[PDB]
Amino acid sequence: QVQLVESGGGLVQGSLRLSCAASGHTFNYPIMGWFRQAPGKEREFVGAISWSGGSTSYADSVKDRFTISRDNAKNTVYLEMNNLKPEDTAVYYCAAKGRYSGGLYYPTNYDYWGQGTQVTV
Amino acid sequence: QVQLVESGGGLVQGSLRLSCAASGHTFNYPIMGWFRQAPGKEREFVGAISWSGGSTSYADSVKDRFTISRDNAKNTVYLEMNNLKPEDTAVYYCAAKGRYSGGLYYPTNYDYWGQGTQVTV
Amino acid sequence: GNMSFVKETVDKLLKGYDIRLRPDFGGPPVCVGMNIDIASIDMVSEVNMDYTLTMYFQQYWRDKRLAYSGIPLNLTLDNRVADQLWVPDTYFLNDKKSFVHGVTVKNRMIRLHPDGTVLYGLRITTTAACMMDLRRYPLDEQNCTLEIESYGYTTDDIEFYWRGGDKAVTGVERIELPQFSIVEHRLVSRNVVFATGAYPRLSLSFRLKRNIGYFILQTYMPSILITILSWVSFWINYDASAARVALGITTVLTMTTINTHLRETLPKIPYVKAIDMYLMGCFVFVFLALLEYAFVNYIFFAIDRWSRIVFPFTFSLFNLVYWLYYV
Amino acid sequence: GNMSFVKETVDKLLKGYDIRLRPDFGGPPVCVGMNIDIASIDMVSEVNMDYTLTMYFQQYWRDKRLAYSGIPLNLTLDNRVADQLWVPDTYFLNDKKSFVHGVTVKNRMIRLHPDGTVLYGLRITTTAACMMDLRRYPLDEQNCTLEIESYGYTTDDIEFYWRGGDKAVTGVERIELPQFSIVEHRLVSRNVVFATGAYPRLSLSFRLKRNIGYFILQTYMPSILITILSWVSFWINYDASAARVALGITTVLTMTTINTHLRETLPKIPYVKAIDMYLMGCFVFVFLALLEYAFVNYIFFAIDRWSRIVFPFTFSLFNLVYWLYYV
Amino acid sequence: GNMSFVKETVDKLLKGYDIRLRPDFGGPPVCVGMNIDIASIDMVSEVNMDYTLTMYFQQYWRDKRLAYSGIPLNLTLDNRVADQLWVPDTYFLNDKKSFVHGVTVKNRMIRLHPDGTVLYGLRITTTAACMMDLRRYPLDEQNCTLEIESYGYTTDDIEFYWRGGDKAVTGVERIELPQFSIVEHRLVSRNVVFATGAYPRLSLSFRLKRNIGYFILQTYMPSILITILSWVSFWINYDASAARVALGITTVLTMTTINTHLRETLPKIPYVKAIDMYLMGCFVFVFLALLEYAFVNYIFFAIDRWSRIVFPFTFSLFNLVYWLYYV
Amino acid sequence: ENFTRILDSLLDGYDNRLRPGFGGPVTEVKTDIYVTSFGPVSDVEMEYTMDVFFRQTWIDKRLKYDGPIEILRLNNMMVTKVWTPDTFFRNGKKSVSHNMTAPNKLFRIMRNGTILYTMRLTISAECPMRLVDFPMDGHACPLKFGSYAYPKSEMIYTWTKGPEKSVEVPKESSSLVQYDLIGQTVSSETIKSITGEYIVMTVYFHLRRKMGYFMIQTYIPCIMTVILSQVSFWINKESVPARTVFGITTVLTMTTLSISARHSLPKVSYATAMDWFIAVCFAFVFSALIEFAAVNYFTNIQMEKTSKIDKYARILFPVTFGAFNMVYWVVYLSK
Amino acid sequence: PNLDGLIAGYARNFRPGIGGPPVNVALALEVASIDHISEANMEYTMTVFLHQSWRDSRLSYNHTNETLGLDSRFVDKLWLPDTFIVNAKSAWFHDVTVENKLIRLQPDGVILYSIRITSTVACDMDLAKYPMDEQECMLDLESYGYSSEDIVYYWSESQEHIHGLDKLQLAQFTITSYRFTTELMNFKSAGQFPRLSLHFHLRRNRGVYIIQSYMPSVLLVAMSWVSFWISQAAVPARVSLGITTVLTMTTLMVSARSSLPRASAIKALDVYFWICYVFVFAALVEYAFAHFNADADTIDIYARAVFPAAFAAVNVIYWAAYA
Ligand SMILES: *[C@@H]1O[C@H](CO)[C@@H](O[C@@H]2O[C@H](CO)[C@@H](O[C@@H]3O[C@H](CO[C@H]4O[C@H](CO)[C@@H](O)[C@H](O)[C@@H]4O)[C@@H](O)[C@H](O[C@H]4O[C@H](CO)[C@@H](O)[C@H](O)[C@@H]4O)[C@@H]3O)[C@H](O)[C@H]2NC(C)=O)[C@H](O)[C@H]1NC(C)=O
Ligand SMILES: *[C@@H]1O[C@H](CO)[C@@H](O[C@@H]2O[C@H](CO)[C@@H](O[C@@H]3O[C@H](CO[C@H]4O[C@H](CO)[C@@H](O)[C@H](O)[C@@H]4O)[C@@H](O)[C@H](O[C@H]4O[C@H](CO)[C@@H](O)[C@H](O)[C@@H]4O)[C@@H]3O)[C@H](O)[C@H]2NC(C)=O)[C@H](O)[C@H]1NC(C)=O
Ligand SMILES: *[C@@H]1O[C@H](CO)[C@@H](O)[C@H](O)[C@H]1NC(C)=O
Ligand SMILES: *[C@@H]1O[C@H](CO)[C@@H](O)[C@H](O)[C@H]1NC(C)=O
Ligand SMILES: NCCc1c[nH]cn1
Ligand SMILES: NCCc1c[nH]cn1
Repeated sequence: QVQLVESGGGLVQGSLRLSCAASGHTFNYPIMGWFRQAPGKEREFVGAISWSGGSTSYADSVKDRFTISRDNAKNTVYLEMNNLKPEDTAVYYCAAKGRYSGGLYYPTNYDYWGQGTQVTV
Repeated sequence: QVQLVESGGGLVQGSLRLSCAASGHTFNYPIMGWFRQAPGKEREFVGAISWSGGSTSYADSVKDRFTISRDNAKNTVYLEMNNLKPEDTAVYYCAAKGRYSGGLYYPTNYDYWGQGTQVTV
Repeated sequence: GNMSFVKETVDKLLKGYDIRLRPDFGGPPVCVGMNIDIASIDMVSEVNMDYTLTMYFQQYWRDKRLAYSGIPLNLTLDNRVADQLWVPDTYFLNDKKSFVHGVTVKNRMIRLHPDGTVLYGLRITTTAACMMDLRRYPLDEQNCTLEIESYGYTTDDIEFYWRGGDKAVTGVERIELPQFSIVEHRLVSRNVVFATGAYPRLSLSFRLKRNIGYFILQTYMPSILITILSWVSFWINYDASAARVALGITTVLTMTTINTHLRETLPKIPYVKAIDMYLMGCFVFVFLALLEYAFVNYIFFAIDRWSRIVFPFTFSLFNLVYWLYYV
Repeated sequence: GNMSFVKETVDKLLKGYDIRLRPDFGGPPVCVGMNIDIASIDMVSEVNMDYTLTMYFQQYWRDKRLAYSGIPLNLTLDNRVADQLWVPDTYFLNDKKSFVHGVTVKNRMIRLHPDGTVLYGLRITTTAACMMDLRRYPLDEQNCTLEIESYGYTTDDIEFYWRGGDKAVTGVERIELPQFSIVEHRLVSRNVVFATGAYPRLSLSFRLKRNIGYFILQTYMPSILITILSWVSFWINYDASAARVALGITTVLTMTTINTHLRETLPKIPYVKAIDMYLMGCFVFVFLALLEYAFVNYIFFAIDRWSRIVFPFTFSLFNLVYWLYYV
Repeated sequence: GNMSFVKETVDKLLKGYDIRLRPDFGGPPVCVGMNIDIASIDMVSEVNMDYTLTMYFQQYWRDKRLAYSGIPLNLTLDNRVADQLWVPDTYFLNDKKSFVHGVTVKNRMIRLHPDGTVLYGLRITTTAACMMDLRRYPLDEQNCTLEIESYGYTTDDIEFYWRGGDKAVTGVERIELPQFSIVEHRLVSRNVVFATGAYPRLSLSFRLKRNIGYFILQTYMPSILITILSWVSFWINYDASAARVALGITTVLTMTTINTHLRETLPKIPYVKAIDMYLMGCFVFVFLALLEYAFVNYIFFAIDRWSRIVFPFTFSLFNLVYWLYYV
Repeated sequence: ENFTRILDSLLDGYDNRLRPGFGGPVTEVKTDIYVTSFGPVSDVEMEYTMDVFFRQTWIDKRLKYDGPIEILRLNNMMVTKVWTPDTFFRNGKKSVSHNMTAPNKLFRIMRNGTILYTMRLTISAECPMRLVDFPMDGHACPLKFGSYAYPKSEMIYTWTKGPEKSVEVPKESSSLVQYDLIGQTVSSETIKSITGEYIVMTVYFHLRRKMGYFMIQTYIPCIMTVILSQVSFWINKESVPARTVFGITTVLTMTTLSISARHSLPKVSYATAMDWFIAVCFAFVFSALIEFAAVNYFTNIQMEKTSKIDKYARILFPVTFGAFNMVYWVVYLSK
Repeated sequence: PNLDGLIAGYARNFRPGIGGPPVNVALALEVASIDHISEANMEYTMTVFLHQSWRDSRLSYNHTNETLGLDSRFVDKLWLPDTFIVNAKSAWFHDVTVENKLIRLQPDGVILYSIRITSTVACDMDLAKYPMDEQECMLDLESYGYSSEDIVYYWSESQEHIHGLDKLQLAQFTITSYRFTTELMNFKSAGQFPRLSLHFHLRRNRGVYIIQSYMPSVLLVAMSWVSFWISQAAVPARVSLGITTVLTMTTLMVSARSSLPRASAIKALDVYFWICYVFVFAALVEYAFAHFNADADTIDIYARAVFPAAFAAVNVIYWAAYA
């Protein structure tokens, strides 16, 4: 039982910092993923971070552009969207993955989906 | 060697509390079962409780109606028969099951049978 | 009854049978029903973060290649026939070490049914991983799962379900762990996606609640008794330097030995547990009791009376806050 | 004597023999007689709640497919023939780890009889579960069983009995456990019902009585000696603050080390044992002896004489009540 | 869909198939692609200088002998077919003990593709050697590798590559070691030359950073508290010989027990670690505190006040230098 | 079937139960060892572990083939079909042939019939040890292998290269913790049994123990405990309780150190070098308490009608203990 | 050639002369090593070269007069005696690099079968005189399924020479004597089974190991005697010295039996600790008696002589009993 609230999207022309605040049984769900769904297109993997250790992985599109990290005190994850592009225009969602729930990349493996900030540039 | 005395049956129209008081070598017989035998019909499983842990199981008929629990101080088990029905009209028996004596549901697996309170409604 | 007739029927079933091909190969997935009868949970290890389970694991499926007519019986066959049949490639994804019992024979069953239903049973002992959150230890509740999956067949080829739904797993009442009570068990079904495709998954989980009693006796009570012992100093004359300093040292050092011993029974976690917080509180009390004497000693060359009341009262406050937060 | 004749006879027996089918398949159940010769009980573990048994396990049954004529001998065959025969699917339901000894060959026997009786013997070492009630430990009596069952064949197909009734199990007198005496053994026969049907069961149980002697020496006597040591304080002058406080501390702390050490040798049970009750009583005595001095110390700035009599006498009462309740 | 058709096709593939000969025997090397999915790192042992890894190990290659036409599917076959196929002779050069999981079946997959590509997957647990540099322990960073090589085939016959390059290894984020964080992983490919020829090598390495938190609590903090305890002596009157000598002894001896205990948890290395340097510094402080009293004692039959300032200040300097050098 | 026919022809009329040249010339097997990792040495169990590439070479004319390719690199399944030497390790307590993802065996057939057969083995072997000079001691752990069933009249063992170069232990392969591999000596011998006379090939690994661990674990606490006891001499004789505690704790500490030293060390009848050091240090610590007892006993007589005993003890005790250290270290470090 | 002919028609499931007289099996042992002699587990590990010799007329060949040296591959083809170790907790074969077995077939039909096996053998040990005790361990060999009517065992003549027990070097024990015994009256449940047993007597070495065991106990007694020379005025000094000796002795007794968790029997080491405990406890009581009456110096003077003499006297009795 995890609740995710994300904020800090909006519209810009640029560096941005999406944030994702978790609460509840985060122990059972050690991984947080960032997805993004463009209008029409399928929901697409952006990156993921382990709560413990901060082991990080990125999709190629955003590799060496976006940076994820977290702070366990607040139970918060942030997608630091630097060097934005007009391809980066989607509803960015946050989601939690169970320990044994499969590959990072596949949104069907994730159980608890944030609301989803729309971001246009 | 276990002795079981049950009481608190009787006739009502309603909530009822059957009780089942055990004495003797209860360690070898960690499970207590409640059965009921309607006139003519076969002896029928109602529910069972582990002495240690209180892990409980119920037949479908009485699921979310009857509630079993125990207190190890008195060596007593109780069937709290709430929301009674005219189907619930039988000689309710208490019985003890050995550790390795098979499935909960089968009265032939049980060794030490209480007297059996008749209950009519 | 006619054994030559039964032998003929079974020989015909296995003639040209290809173990390499699943039932309905190339067609809709084979539905495999699974039910578990738990025999025991032998051990739960915090240091290794695992538990050991013994169960009777049974698989139900239909293989139309094995359908037989003219015999109104279910055929129980010698377990060695399993080597001539297709069976599912079921594995336990979070298992560490598992085996099928082998005495006096391999603890395995095969029962055939006239419609081609195959019943395949195994008696398995598994040590399975269980990551534990020890932040509230030993007032903690753990979730230990068993993850059941098809190794190589995707959901295009095989599907799992809990046969009987919520009654597919029996014997949870048999589990008798001294240190834990089983609060609840749950059955889940889902599909898990990997790079090689989507695979069927069944998950069995238990909620384990640690029994406090052992810890009260083993760690909590000695710490309380050492802390009370430390207070005896305040009723001794301030000239009794050897006596009062001895009390301070022995209680302080005893609390260190208790702390270090305890954490050698547990994994090398980097965070503070509930029990650590208690021992650290008790250490501070007994250390301050010795420092109180140093202060008395420091000026003599009323404070004791004030110590006689404030220290036990503060320890009561400390305990109240602690046990409310965690219980 | 004619080995070609015997070879021909045995070859004929095994020609077209189907290991998959039990004797009298489809007919009345095959009666399997079982007898056990106990070799040893190697170990009894409280921490793991199990014991290790070595036995010669023998199974008796009739297989009319193996009947032979014209040879008035019982044929002892090489143990490898067992792989070409049907054998019962016997297992030990409460076993944790078992194996058939394999040096210099598999410790297995097959003896055929002219009427088709098969004698099948195995030498097995088994570690088997035994849940122990440690409430009276170490003055406890335990019941450890071995549960013998058919894995896959129901009572429609196979039946078990103790061959020889109460003499089916030999060698109980050989068991030499230092910490236990075997009081009694019993043989039981019953049917056990599961979801898959009714199965034959044989149960062998032993009653084990713990020998107190080790515990008297290891735990009881040190605790008595520490408690007596605590009383020496009452014969020391009340001005000897360092000496009398030292006695109080050392005895109190020694009783804590004894307690905590002891429970590290045992499983993490949540209840109080008999030995725990004794150690808690001894702790209270030695703690009160130190508190007695604090009281003397408290007022000096008759009680000792009254302590010299009341403390040893109360300890005698404590011991009397304890050892009467538990012995 | 037609199982007789699929059976015919597969039978034809395996008819006259020689497992002894690699694909393209006598021709260019077979390219074998490898990808790893990490399941867990169960344990890291300083004493044994090894770690235990569980992974899904998959091998990709083309065997033109297994190419099939007229079926637009990938054939997932029962894992027992692997015994009838050639597979690479891959081994882990730095492994100590490894096994393929065997419940409920051998955790093995075979998937064939129409062009003759074979996908071969195994679930393996390996204990692998990892020589550790403990000079900075427990503020150390370790490099643990897994070396993957062909046992008998040279680079004339077989070649390895990471299938997917830097994405060939997944699941590094799943690794949850309490005592370590995974900083980085790297994938390397090279050829290794031996007397028997040049062999293909793939290397997977991880950088592990030890978490300090456990060590702060377990060793560093007790040593700090003992050192502070030693200073209490300087506030006691110099006539309190028993009290001040007791403080000196107990702190000195406690620091010895801490030292010797610690090094019994670690391998018998001949060099000094970071933690050894800290404990040796703390020992010197507490030993000098006792020697300070001997000096005071020596002349009495100002120094204490000067000790009250210089000792805590020097300990602060010692800690500053230490933690700057190593953090 | 260009190569399938060749392999079938070689295996046709081939009996793996008969050694090459059966009943005639002695079969010569060339063996070389590549040590991949020299594992830890267990002093308590007197055993050592090692992972090696055990290579064997012999000539089998029955497998001579005429083909375009010079060397046939075959799968390890071919090993069971052909004859291989039955080499076993005489001093091996427990050995494992690795089987991960494949049987770790190499099998190559040359056109001359020469066969190269290498297997990856983890060997645990007996290493008898004389711990008289422990911890300043060196041991030579042997490794003896030979034919179990074929005597010297049927099969002989020779090192493939020269005896010096046949066993190669790279410096990277050293997994030793408390030992250093000085070098290896290679030799062969013959032994006689009821079965027959067999060729035995022996490899001796010369290990020198590193005393850095034992210096700080045992010697330093023992030395400091002796120094700690001598502090009581400078304490005034009037502080009887203070000096008494000094003697008691040091004696108890030496008891703990003596037990801990023999904890990991195996139990032997003879006395190790470290045992003598502990025993002498125990005498010095005990004599310190005896010295205070003499001081207390003699001052009461003086009181009943600033101590000479302490003044001599403050000098004689450090000198005698210092003299013992010079004698103890020189004698053992010279060996 | 003729090797395949011998296997052709060979009956593996039947002993030579199934209906005739029992097969004589010569038995020889070569004890390579003895190790892991644990008193707590009451077991020892032994590695032996078991040699079995018997005659099988089915394998008699007359084409050549030379013995056939065969490897472990041919073992599975032939019938073998079902010899097993009666008192073996666990045992296994050495299969590196191959199975350590050999079959040597002679033209007359005599078969030599040798196997290298390592077995953990249970050995009941009497710890009454521990550590000054001698233990006798046995190695029982017997046919599992064939009674005296089928297989009869006997020690070979070569057994007296290649036993190899003299060459063994044990860390803590010494093999004082060994004996090979034949017992034809086992009479198991199936029938009469001849049993061959090897008895060897182990004597625990007396040296630094025994000295280390008794060293802390004696020193604690000596440390208690120091308080006698200490003045009675220093009450905390003598009391602290008295208590530490008693408490350390108590911990020693607990730690002494910790190494043997299940040894409930009385050991001579345990008896010595009790004697040491009495002396150290009496010394503290001696001062308490003197301190209580000083609210006498002669008590200390007697204690300085009685206690050293009494401890010497009881030691002589103790060591005389355990020799
Ligand atoms: C120990 O911790 C584990 C997690 O690590 C817990 O396991 C979770 O258990 C909960 C139930 O308690 C699971 O939630 C359920 O998941 C089912 C599967 O849904 C997936 O698959 C379907 C297709 O089959 C997809 O459509 C879906 O998107 C998912 O991908 C759902 O079917 C369930 O839905 C039902 O219940 C919900 C309310 O909970 C209703 O709203 C629905 O209408 C429906 O009735 C449910 O959502 C969860 O998936 C499990 N997690 C994992 C990782 O397995 C254990 O429960 C816990 N142990 C204890 C004792 O608490
Ligand atoms: C350790 O603890 C176990 C239990 O956990 C004890 O095992 C019990 O042993 C007693 C005997 O001491 C068993 O009682 C006997 O059960 C037999 C089986 O009866 C069942 O099966 C028959 C059909 O075969 C059914 O008709 C019947 O209803 C049962 O389902 C009975 O046949 C016995 O009856 C005989 O004795 C009684 C008196 O005891 C007479 O009145 C009868 O006429 C008849 O002569 C008997 O009742 C009990 O079943 C065992 N329990 C289990 C679970 O196996 C061990 O004994 C104990 N160990 C020690 C050393 O005490
Ligand atoms: C055959 O040729 C190979 C080529 O490498 C050589 O090593 C071997 O010694 C030769 N054999 C003989 C008998 O000359
Ligand atoms: C055959 O065995 C018996 C019984 O052990 C023995 O007495 C006899 O001497 C043996 N025969 C030979 C020839 O060794
Ligand atoms: N049962 C799916 C195993 C797996 C992991 N990664 C790829 N396949
Ligand atoms: N021998 C019966 C095993 C079993 C348990 N549950 C179902 N069958």
